[PDB]
Amino acid sequence: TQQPIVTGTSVISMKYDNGVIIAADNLGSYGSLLRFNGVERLIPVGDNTVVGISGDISDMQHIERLLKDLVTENAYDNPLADAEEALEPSYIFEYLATVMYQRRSKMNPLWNAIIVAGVQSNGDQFLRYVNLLGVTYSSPTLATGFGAHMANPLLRKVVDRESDIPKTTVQVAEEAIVNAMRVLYYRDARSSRNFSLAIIDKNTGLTFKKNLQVENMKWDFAKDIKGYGTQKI
Amino acid sequence: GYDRALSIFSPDGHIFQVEYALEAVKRGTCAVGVKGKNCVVLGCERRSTLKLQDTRITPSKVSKIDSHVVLSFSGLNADSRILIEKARVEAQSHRLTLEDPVTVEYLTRYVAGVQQRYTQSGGVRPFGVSTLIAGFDPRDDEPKLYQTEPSGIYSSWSAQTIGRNSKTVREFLEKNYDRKEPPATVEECVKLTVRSLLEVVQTGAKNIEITVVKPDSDIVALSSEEINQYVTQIEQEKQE
Amino acid sequence: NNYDGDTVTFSPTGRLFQVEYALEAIKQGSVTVGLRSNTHAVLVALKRNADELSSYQKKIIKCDEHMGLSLAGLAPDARVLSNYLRQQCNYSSLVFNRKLAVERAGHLLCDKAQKNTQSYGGRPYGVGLLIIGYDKSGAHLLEFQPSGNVTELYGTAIGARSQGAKTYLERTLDTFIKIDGNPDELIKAGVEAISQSLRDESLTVDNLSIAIVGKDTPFTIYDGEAVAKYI
Amino acid sequence: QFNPYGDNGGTILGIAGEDFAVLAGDTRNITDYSINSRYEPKVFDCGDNIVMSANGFAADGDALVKRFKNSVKWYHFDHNDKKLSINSAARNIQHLLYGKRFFPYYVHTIIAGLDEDGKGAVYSFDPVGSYEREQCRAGGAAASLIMPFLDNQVNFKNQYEPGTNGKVKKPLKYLSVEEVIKLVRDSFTSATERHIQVGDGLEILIVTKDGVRKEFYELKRD
Amino acid sequence: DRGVSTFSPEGRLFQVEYSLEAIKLGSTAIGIATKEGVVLGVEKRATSPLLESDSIEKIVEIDRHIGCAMSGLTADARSMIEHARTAAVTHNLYYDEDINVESLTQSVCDLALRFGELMSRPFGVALLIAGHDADDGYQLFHAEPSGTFYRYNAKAIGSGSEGAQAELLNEWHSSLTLKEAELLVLKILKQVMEEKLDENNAQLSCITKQDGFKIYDNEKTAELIKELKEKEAAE
Amino acid sequence: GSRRYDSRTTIFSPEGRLYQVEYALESISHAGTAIGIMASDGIVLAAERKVTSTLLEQDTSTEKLYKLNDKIAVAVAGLTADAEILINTARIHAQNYLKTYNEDIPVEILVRRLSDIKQGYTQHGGLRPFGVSFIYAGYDDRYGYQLYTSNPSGNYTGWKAISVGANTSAAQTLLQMDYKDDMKVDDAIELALKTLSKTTDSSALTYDRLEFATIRKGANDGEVYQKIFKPQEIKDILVKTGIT
Amino acid sequence: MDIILGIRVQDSVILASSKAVTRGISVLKDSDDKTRQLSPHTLMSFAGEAGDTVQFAEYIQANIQLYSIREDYELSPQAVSSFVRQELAKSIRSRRPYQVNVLIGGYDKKKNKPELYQIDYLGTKVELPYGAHGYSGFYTFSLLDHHYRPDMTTEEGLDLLKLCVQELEKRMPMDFKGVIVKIVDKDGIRQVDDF
Amino acid sequence: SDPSSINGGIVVAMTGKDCVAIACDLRLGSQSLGVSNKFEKIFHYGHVFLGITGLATDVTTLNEMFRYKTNLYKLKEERAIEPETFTQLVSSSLYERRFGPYFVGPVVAGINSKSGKPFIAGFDLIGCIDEAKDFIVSGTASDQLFGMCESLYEPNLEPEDLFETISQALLNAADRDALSGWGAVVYIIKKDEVVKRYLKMRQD
Amino acid sequence: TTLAFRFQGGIIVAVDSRATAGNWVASQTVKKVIEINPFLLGTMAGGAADCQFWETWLGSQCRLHELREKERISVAAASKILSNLVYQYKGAGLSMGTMICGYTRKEGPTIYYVDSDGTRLKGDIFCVGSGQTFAYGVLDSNYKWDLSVEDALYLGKRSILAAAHRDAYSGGSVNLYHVTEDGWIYHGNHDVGELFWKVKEEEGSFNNVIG
Ligand SMILES: [Mg+2]
Repeated sequence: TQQPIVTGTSVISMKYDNGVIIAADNLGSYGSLLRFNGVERLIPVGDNTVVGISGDISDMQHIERLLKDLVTENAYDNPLADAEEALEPSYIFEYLATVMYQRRSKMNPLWNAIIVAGVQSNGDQFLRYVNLLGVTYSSPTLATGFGAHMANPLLRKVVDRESDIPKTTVQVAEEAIVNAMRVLYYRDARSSRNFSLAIIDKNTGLTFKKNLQVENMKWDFAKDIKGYGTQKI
Repeated sequence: GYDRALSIFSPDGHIFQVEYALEAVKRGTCAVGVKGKNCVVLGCERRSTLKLQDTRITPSKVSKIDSHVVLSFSGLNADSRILIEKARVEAQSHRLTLEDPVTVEYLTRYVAGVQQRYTQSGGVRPFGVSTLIAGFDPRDDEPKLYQTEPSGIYSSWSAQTIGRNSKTVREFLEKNYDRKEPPATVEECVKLTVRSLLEVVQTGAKNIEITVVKPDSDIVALSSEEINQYVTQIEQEKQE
Repeated sequence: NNYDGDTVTFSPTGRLFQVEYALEAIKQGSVTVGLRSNTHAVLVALKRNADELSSYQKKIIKCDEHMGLSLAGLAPDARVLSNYLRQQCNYSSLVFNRKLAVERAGHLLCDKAQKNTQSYGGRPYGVGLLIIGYDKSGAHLLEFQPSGNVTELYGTAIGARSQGAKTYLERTLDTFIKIDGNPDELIKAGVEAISQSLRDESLTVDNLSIAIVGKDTPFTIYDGEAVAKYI
Repeated sequence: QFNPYGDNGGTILGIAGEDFAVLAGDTRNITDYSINSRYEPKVFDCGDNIVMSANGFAADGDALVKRFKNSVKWYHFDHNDKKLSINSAARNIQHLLYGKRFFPYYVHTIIAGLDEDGKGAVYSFDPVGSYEREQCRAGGAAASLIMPFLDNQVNFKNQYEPGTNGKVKKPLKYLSVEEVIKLVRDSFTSATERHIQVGDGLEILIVTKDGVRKEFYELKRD
Repeated sequence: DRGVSTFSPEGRLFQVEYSLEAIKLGSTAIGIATKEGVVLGVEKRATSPLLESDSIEKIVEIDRHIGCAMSGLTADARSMIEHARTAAVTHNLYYDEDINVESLTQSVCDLALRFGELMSRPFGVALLIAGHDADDGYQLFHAEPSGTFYRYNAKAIGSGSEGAQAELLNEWHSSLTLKEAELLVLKILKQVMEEKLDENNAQLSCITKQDGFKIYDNEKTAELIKELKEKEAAE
Repeated sequence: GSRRYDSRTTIFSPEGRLYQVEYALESISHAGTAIGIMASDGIVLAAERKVTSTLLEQDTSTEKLYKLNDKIAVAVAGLTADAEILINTARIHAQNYLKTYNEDIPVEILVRRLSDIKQGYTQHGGLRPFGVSFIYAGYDDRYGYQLYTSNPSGNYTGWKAISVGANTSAAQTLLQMDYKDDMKVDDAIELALKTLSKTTDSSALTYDRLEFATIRKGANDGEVYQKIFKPQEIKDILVKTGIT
Repeated sequence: MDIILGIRVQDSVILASSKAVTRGISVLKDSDDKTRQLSPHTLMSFAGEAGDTVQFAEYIQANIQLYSIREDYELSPQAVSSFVRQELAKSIRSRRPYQVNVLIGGYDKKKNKPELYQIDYLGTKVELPYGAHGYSGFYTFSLLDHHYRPDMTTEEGLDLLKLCVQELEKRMPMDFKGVIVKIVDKDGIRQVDDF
Repeated sequence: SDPSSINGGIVVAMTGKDCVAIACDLRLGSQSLGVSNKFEKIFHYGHVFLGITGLATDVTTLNEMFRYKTNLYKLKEERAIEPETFTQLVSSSLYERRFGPYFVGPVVAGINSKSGKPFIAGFDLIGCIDEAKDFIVSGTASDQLFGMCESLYEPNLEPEDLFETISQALLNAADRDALSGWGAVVYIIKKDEVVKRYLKMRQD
Repeated sequence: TTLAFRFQGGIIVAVDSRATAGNWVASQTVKKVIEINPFLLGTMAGGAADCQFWETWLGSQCRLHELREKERISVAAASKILSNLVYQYKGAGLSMGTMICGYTRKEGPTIYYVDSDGTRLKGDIFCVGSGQTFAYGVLDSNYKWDLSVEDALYLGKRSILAAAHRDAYSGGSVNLYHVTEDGWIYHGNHDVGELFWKVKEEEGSFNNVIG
């Protein structure tokens, strides 16, 4: 049993026709909404998987090491480590899922919500969620914390069902993710303007974008808002 | 802990440590068990090379395991104490869980199981002890007499002997004990037990111990004078 | 001589005699054959009976849906090592949702066998194994020896008079390696191979034991009337 | 303080026919007032013609189904590929559940298949492994909405023969697979209307001597 | 001395081979499997006439559907029987069914090689495990201290085994009735036994699907001994 | 491995004897003689010190006679160091019994437990047995005055008079000859010394080569006194019996 | 498990123990014997937490019966009470302590004197002419303080007990369904058939 | 549920001229209920006297424990333990149970057989030593005993006088405590004689 | 509601079939009698899993006794195996109310009450569960030792019906058993729905309900 001290906010993701997108802001937050910036919450594992982590930063850095440790271990006595016997998103997820559930069952959890985004060897898009309780689920759109409340509704307008994934392009999916990140910046007190976005495409491979900023924000209308009801000036 | 396998097989398929344990029994003072119609008697030899003994306090050769079961033995005296203690503990443990005293067969099967365990456990030698276990099952009038030996085999006997010159006293019992008609009374059974020991003992003075067990926890040890009367009677009848 | 008392003692020429004696138990064992193409991997085993009233000792053990072995030597030791493989195949599935690679299976058997050749009190394993499997890199055949030496092969044989079958496979190599998408023909080549290790006795219905794994074929064992086709 | 349990909602339904059995579940996974997934199956083919669902805390449910599937695998290895009878599977699951009596799996379990006479069987368990064979059982969030309907429409409870002055009961009889699937579909659409945690999709696994067939049907997504 | 788990130059375990010599010294035990049931018979071999023969338990019940006959250092069998009974009852508790005869045998044989430097030496006793199950029907197994077991249509173990096994080779066919098998066990026991066969120094048992495992009364065995003598005199 | 260097201290000979027990008894036979004599009104313990030196501090020395509690003493024959291990165990067992039952430990119970510890070293553990034989002199309210002996085998027996260590064969013949049942403590003192005086390997038996102790009811009304004799008190009793 | 009384008279010890066993709102049994014979001349009555009482009593019974066989000797009431106290004194600093109170009545054949010991669940031993556990002593101690004499006969002791039971049946809220009475003297342990 | 005041009772120890005195009440109760009026709280191991107040099970247990330890001391050392040394042994034995303590207030009294110096000491439940020239007090009426002792006591009292002072200190303290009284015992300890007197006091 | 009573003709055992989770009726078809062996019965009250698991386990322990001792276990020994087991678990939160009923030649007909506090009681009459008081009311009022087998069976059935009616956490059906020297005999499952109205009409009882 523990209490999270420094935490990361929402991780958002969705599937498109040829792969998956995942994004997360670069902020750590203290007790009374105190801010800290300069935290990367997207962990690339190989060139086919990205692991987005929210919750306790200390537990996130432990999981970061476990994944780095996993890649090293997979290479050991493996001639096909960079080919047929390379780590898959499904393998990396199941490992993390196993750890999260046995940690909760020892009443010493890793205080995190994790989304594993990747493309399998056969080109199938992989997107699955696991959290501190070891609860797991998959969906065309996945988000943690505030993202579940605000990002999912927006992303589900693009991909509401499985049959919508082939009709969704990377251009459309990226726009949807980038828009959703701005909405989280508007409305989440623990969010930041700076965020990272990763695209895993079966044709074009893994594209990792850092030091992205929320742009085209609407604030102009604020000047016209005076008092809380009756104030005219 | 000390792990060494002391009891192991030999090329000829024998376990020498178990067989050498039987030699220790053969060296032990003679013990005889004779079961009658409504009683069992346990006769035991005491070597007469020990004078200035305090018979009051000296460990007796026949041990009560419960109020209705007795154990005699031939072999290492020190080893016998460990089997008697374990048996006495198991007797009270059976009463506590089954709410009934042990059967003679059960108490035997337990002691035999302990003896067996010491023949294939690391770091231990077998018990240098064979036991005669006699008594009456609860609410039963059928006399019971069992024998155990270092290997861990046990079996039921109409009459049986163990220890030094046991082959001589077994010879006697084999022709003097009738299966179809066992000793009807206590006197008859005690007499046949004393007679069988007098083939081996030397003198019938403070060299013979007799213990009579009857149904419903009725166990009594005979004194010198009581045993001496049987010796006097047998010797007078012999001279014919 | 003086250096064969235990597995913790080297000989003056640098030999481990207790291991070499364990290796001897395999030569006394009944013959088993292993061979593979690019699509399928086959185990053929000659089962041994105590007498005509007795059953024929089962030589082939399934480890997962995609992997199993045949044994030659101490059967109980095969049970211990096959049970260990079953657990390692199982651990790979439960934890990583990943079918254990045949190569890793080899590495794990090697490292388990080795510990029993360096520790006082323990003894070497007295059995040789032929592991076949189909994983992400296609068909595989392994040869395990209780020294710990594991080897990946196109084909091989272990047990009494195994040299006959091993010579045949060495000659046939170029033929049977290209038997792709034809199970029956690859088994026929395995049955003709084990036939080179027979003396007086021939292959009967309750004598022969065959197992196969491949692209769209789970590890299945054929015994009794199911192997009558290949006699 | 850390709370090791959660509620992932959902509801499941098992019905036993003469020569068949069905195990149905909604495909919605929730936490509090959020939808995690609109399609997350929780009814699984476990092999040997046994279908299983552990509804409640999804982590405990996944763990138990994983362990039972493994129990079936090791039953084959240890007993010469012998088929695990539904009654044997049920007793095995009691031990899996009671194993964690003092840290329970927070789920309600239902298995369906055929008994050794080829007749439809449904077994239902509590979290700590008390079990019972039943013609009919609903489990999870909307169990309270579905179960009385099944008492009425499957076991014909509180139905009497018209004109017999409520003296002669409506006679019990086996329902066809077609008639059972109708009751399942209506049971779930009814539960979808009145229970916020039930909806999105309905997945039915039908078990006959021929094997395990699947049917999917859309439910309201509100 | 030398290690307990040592291999010989021939590739056998010394202690296992030596235990097989102990089993040859044991009293004879015979098992015959038929489509009507499995018969188990033993030589009691009392060391003295005062020993009450009925107290010699060399045929033992494991469950209702599985019997057991032993030969060798019979004391060693007590813990093997305890394990078999526990395995049979435990499996019934876990799976609500009878446990397969093969699976029970495999469980007993898993003790065999759990010795070294676990217990100090191998078991000095062989078991004939006879039973019935729904899958493979009436079965007879021979469980050695090597950890190996064979299924047998018929099998003899103990002092007279090599002589008895040669006799079972000729006499056994697939169409044997239960009555025929009983007489055949008694016939072959009387051939290899030192003392003359009667109802006191020999014991019969069987396992049938209907009545399960039953140890025959001395009165019942006596009639089969009397029936055996008459039929051999008849031709 | 280590199997090569294991003496196997707990195995049977082909004749069914325990090697290490037999060899331990051989060790004890070379130790200074200890005699126990039990009278109607007390017990005598007499022991011979092993070839004393003139510069050995005699008065503040304890080799042979040790106190277990207020009612039980032991005479030692064998390795002193081995005896002290067992004596400290016996002293604790006695206090454990007193703590549990609020009664002084009956003599036999203390003897049986100490004998059971020795037994263990012969059946398991792979250690050498204790090279020690004890004469237990004690009093309890059940059996009154009691003499026992234990040896490395863990076997114990009761005695009216007994010797352990050197020349027991000779010592036991002399005791068997002069001992009677209606004997007093003063008479038993004279017997113990006369027996040592004849069995001793020394030229003449002197105070400086002896340890002596009595367990009497010499204190007022139904209570037992343990008297471990001083050098001067041995010198006096040696002149009074007319040995010097 | 409520009422256990004990009176030590001239030549005997009398134990009286309530017959009622109450679980929840129901009286399950009205003939319950809350005593175990430890040895032929030593009796122990008990009261406290359900299960613990019988489990503790039988455990003590087994240990004393074991001592009796091993030594072929009856342990004195003082010795048995000291053993029982030490077992409870261990219990109180256990993971789950025995919540049992006991009276030990015995006749010491060596001293030819009756002895009554009161031990609570903490292992608080005391020797008394008369004793009780729980709320029983609230009424009986004042009555015994008045009427008790050291030189009383067994009949006198039974009459003084009737006076205690009558007071309890009048002023106690629970129906304890009467008492089983047992006398411990030189001849051993007998039960008063009618009370 | 305060272990130190379930059973109740008091001990007081005082020094005089070439003598010490230790005294205790005889009450054992179960809170309000008086159970025994014969529960002595003063034990002696040779010439060293120990009084123990507090939880009665622990009073009995510690008596049995110190009897055990002093019996083994005497056998090994070949002499009776002295007060100064016994004090250290009580302190050692209590602090061994630091986080699971005996709920007791022990008091040591006696004369050193070598120096002839009167010695008293008190302890808390975890074995802290209070060594005092004048007097030591323990139990449920400790406050009352502190008041009586601090006013009544003077140094170098003769045995006959010291008896009166300690007796009056105990009796008047016990009469102002509900869980103390029911009789009292006073030990007067000289170099080579010890007199034990039972006091007549109110039985309420 | 479960009961068992001793009479001239042996033992009568009667139980209901209802399971509840709070106010939710979980089942009406629970088997609250464990068969164990042909001369031994166990009743279940409290936690369904606790009772079902451990009384099934008791049946295994009783089978092992009979294989080892070549004798059927006594009701005393069988009851003490279960009471000793629960005592090990005491304070862990096991919830069990139980009656071990059987005949053996040496004991005769015997009933033992065993609960998760560790209580083990021998007695002639016992009622266990939430509805025990309702059952006791009917049983104690009409109980005679010299009841006929037919009358005893009816009284057991009637006493459960009484509790099924008044107790919210009792109902479904009545399961009836008769235990003799020959063994236990099942006397059928009686749905309270049909039974109630039959009993009302024939007995002229249950005047409190609409009639
Ligand atoms: Mg007062």
